[PDB]
Amino acid sequence: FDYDGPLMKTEVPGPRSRELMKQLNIIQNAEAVHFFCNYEESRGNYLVDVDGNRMLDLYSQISSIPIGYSHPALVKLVQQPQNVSTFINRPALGILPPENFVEKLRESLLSVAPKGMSQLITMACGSCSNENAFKTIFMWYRSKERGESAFSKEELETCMINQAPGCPDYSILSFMGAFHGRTMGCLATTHSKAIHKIDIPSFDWPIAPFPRLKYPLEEFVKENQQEEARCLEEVEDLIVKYRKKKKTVAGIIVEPIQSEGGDNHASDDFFRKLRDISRKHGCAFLVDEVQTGGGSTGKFWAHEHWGLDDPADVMTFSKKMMTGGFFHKEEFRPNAPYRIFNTWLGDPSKNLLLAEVINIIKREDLLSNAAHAGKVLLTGLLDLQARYPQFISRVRGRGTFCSFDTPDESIRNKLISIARNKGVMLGGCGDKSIRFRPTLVFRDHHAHLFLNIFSDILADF
Amino acid sequence: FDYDGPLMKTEVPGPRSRELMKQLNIIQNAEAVHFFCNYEESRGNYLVDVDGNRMLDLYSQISSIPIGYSHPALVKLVQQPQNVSTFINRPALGILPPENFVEKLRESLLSVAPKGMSQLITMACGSCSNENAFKTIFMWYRSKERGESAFSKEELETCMINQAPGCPDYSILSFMGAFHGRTMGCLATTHSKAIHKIDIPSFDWPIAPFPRLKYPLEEFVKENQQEEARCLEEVEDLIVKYRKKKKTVAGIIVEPIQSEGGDNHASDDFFRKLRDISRKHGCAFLVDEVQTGGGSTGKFWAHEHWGLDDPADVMTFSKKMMTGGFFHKEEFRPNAPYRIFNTWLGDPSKNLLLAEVINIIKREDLLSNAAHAGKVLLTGLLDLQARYPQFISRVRGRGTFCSFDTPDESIRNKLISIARNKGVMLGGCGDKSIRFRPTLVFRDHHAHLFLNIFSDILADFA
Ligand SMILES: Cc1ncc(COP(=O)(O)O)c(C/N=C2\CC(C(=O)O)=C[C@H]2C(=O)O)c1O
Ligand code: FES
Repeated sequence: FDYDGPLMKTEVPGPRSRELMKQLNIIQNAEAVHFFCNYEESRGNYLVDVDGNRMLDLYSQISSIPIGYSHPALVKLVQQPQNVSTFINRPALGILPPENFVEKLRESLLSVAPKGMSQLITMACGSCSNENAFKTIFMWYRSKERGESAFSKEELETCMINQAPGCPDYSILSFMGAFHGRTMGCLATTHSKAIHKIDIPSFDWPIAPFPRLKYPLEEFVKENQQEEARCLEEVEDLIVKYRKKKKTVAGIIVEPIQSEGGDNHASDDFFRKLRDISRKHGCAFLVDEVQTGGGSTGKFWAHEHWGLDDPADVMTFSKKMMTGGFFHKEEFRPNAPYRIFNTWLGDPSKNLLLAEVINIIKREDLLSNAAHAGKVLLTGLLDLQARYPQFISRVRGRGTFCSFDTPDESIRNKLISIARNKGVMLGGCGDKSIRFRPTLVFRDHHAHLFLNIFSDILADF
Repeated sequence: FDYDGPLMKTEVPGPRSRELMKQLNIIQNAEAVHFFCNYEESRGNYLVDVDGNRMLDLYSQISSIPIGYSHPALVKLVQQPQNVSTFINRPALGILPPENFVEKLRESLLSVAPKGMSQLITMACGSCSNENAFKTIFMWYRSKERGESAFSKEELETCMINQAPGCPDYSILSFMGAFHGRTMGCLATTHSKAIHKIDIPSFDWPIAPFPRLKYPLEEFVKENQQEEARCLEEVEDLIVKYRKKKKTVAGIIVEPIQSEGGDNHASDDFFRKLRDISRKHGCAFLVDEVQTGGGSTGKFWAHEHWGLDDPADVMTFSKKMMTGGFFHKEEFRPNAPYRIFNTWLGDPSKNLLLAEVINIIKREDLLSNAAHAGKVLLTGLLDLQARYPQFISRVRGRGTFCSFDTPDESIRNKLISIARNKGVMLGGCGDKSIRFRPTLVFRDHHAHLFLNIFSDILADFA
């Protein structure tokens, strides 16, 4: 189930990784590779590289490994002769689903449906989840504006040549700092880093400011309240402005916590008010839980913290859920087939794994565990913040979804590199932030393992 | 390895499928579902449904199953205890690849690299393959324009808010009848059916006509070279037209054989001439082999029939290749990391399957078989086109990648329902066409078996 603690043999990346990285660099730009891994020996919270180093993984493959490496319940799943077909016979799910398709969804995604969302469509990643959510919303908004009336074949002629009115000028509203994926629709709503965006054609869609909170939160209540109201007002202005530009906002997309943009949090009150604005202006409210979903904030979906019976119209997911997809309200159900469609629509082998994952999360009480291990981790980070204010500021988090800021990008990268050499895998976000994305089997004792290591690092820094 | 004939028991969809379909229709529009399947009992070319029916599968999951259902070598893979980790520990490939990642690529995709393309990036589907091919092309074009100089301050600031100059107004040129995927970039180059495009915002990019060939090819040689020539002229006119409208064509995307648009073919000469038009105007030439790739035309990539040493700059693939991705020339390699990137970049579990799949295609010479069994197929249809000219016209194909047209939509659908009830599954492209997408273990006698069944269907048709 897990190892005792990290065990380091070489610097990271070590010689075998550098050689493998050299080989990979022949066929593609491999500059992003951190090191090469031995997934066969990785277990629980621990990632093992090809040089025999064993690191406590607080990054979890960009927050996509739900219950650790080589989990024995998932090993057993694959060993079962009845499951071999799921792995070698991949169906075109939208036309030829396998027999157990509904029953496996009942054991997995449907058992954690968000409140008010009866509909579910599966997708293979977070980008095509969000893209097909955009299209679902565009179709819903046009269906609002046309009744009753069928497809005018002026629309049917124009749409084949990328022309109005068949191809409308609707917009999706998004937030500075957002990250929603990399295909060209998602990218327009992404506003994280210049390197993600530069040289790519885009859409003229409204971009709103995301609240920047001041820490400690308990000393800045009035100012954080004012900041959020400012952002809410600008959101509303943009909807009216782009309505007058004939670029009508059909939906609003937001992350419950902005990840790649620098772990930007906002109050539950902000999101409830934003959901209200979306309803008021007839915009679909699209909540992207690709990164916050799967339980690390202490609830299965992070938007559950908002306390709403009607939290959103559409909610997209991926990563920890193994498969992508989106839940939505019944009124967004497409009237006709083949409008939301592609070859694979996910992968039933991922659903097979996800049903066992969800069963482990529920039986091992891992939502409550994440709330607890996260409080322990955050308490420790606040302690380190008080002891090393020249290095650590803006400690923040919900559940294990935690982060802090360092002085600059150069310092962030040195600390990550040292921590890796001391047996801890960390990830970055934003300009200068260090983020924590532990798997759901991260325990309070793993928090202490990290904090002790980081204490000695900051002492010697 | 295979059954030796269809085995029917009910109409299709049978009772259990209709029940499963009603259940599924509760949580999503299920109007597209044909029937539910028992893949555990499916074998080779035969798809078994939940009502016990066994049909000859000439659609192969929209042309995505490479070597038939439940192949014993793929079965033998999943049962190796060394491979368990591969299925349950999915990495973020761009940052933390597994130890065997490069070698498994050598065993698989790299051993079928097209001519002139040393670079490879993997992706999970055909849509993000083409999307990232587009972005690779846009980055390369801007790199030409800016030379070896850094991003400007104004570019870095305006790209964050969707504005020029950071976000250029480049275009990708595509063809009518093209299908390149459903995400919003892909969709703007797709021109297949109106039901794919309506109510979705798009890009003002150039759309060129694809040549509509008259058949028999024997009889219309000069009409067809004239048709192909004027299409080539409109392509060139659009590039010139969009450069002045400050929407410079950075690349051209085309399928070697259009699929979803109605199985539109064109001569090898046409693609060679289009290849040179692209180069001549400094456009990247992007060849979409998502559907044609994998060997069904008798060569692993369809474009291999063109006989070029420089067939393309970028080539995307998916479906039969299990994983997606794209090959490209070295000069298209991104200068900096994190520009072409996402969490998974495919899936090592698919690479593990593809390596065994590619070994079997070579060891058992399935490319020859596809050219051969495709000939028997196409020969048979031509005979049935002669004996029934009121139903079947324009019998075309390359390898097993064949199609034909019917008078109208209703006869198309009726023939498919009849044929499926008689034990053979066919797909349909366009408004009134019937296509053949057999797996690569489809053989001589599977041709004949379909031919004999469709024969009797033909003799009893109203
Ligand atoms: C809220 C959210 N929405 C959509 C997506 C898109 O999913 P896919 O990656 O499956 O297409 C993601 C994925 N997250 C990252 C991808 C990435 C990169 O540089 O591409 C850096 C990661 C990061 O979180 O910083 C995401 O977190
Ligand atoms: S776009 Fe989601 S897997 Fe290709």
